[PDB]
Amino acid sequence: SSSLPSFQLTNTSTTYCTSVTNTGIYSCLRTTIQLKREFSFYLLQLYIPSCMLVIVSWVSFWFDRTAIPARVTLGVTTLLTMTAQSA
Amino acid sequence: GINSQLPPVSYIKAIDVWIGACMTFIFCALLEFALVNHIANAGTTEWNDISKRVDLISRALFPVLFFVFNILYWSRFGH
Ligand SMILES: CC[C@H](C)[C@H]1O[C@]2(CC[C@@H]1C)C[C@@H]1C[C@@H](C/C=C(\C)[C@@H](O[C@H]3C[C@H](OC)[C@@H](O[C@H]4C[C@H](OC)[C@@H](O)[C@H](C)O4)[C@H](C)O3)[C@@H](C)/C=C/C=C3\CO[C@@H]4[C@H](O)C(C)=C[C@@H](C(=O)O1)[C@]34O)O2
Ligand SMILES: *[C@@H]1O[C@H](CO)[C@@H](O)[C@H](O)[C@H]1NC(C)=O
Ligand SMILES: CCCCCCCCCCC
Ligand SMILES: CCCCCCCC
Repeated sequence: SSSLPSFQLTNTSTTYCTSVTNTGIYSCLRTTIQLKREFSFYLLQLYIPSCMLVIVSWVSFWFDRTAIPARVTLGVTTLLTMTAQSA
Repeated sequence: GINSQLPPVSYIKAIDVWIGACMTFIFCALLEFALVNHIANAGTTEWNDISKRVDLISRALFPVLFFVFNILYWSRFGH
């Protein structure tokens, strides 16, 4: 588990997968591991920065309606950035 | 850029604290602009000179606070 940083090995199982083929019936074992994806990374690298990005688009609601260049620069920038992050 | 050469982990790295902090200082800068500009166009001169005051304080508060941050940061992780 210490050499597996990105995931968490939550559960394991031991089963059989004996199958019937065209050349005959072959005995088969199957071990299964269950991998749970670590969330801390996606919290910090996706969700947090996107909320922070969406929140910035709001601070333009507090600029006078006359200074629209400021509003556009905010809305457009955050939007473009949002794209990049997604890519 | 930095975060791409790293494997997703389950803990908060000292690098994250430092990126996130600087991020805040710049975010609060924007907030400051909005605050200043909003209470500036207010009719009364009561708010207008308050607007001026906010800048004066920021011009010093920001650097001082960022310096304080650096000191705390480096003593905590440069150890
Ligand atoms: C706070 C989010 C809002 C949107 C603010 O964002 C900004 C400014 C604007 C908003 C006010 C910008 C943002 C940073 C935050 C400030 C955050 C910090 C200084 C640190 O984190 C805080 C909060 C964090 O809990 C959310 C908390 O951890 C606790 C609770 C958690 O569980 C809820 C738990 O998991 C954990 C174990 O213990 C922590 C101790 O302390 C710092 C760690 C954040 C770093 C953030 C980033 C580093 O690189 C990321 C990315 O590469 C990028 C491009 C953007 C960055 C960002 O998004 O920058 C980034 O995501 O402020
Ligand atoms: C792990 O545990 C849960 C509960 O027993 C079970 O539903 C799941 O199928 C298991 N996963 C594996 C791969 O064994
Ligand atoms: C009375 C206000 C004085 C403000 C000084 C600001 C200096 C900022 C330097 C940042 C490197
Ligand atoms: C660790 C976050 C520090 C943010 C300071 C913001 C001061 C304007």
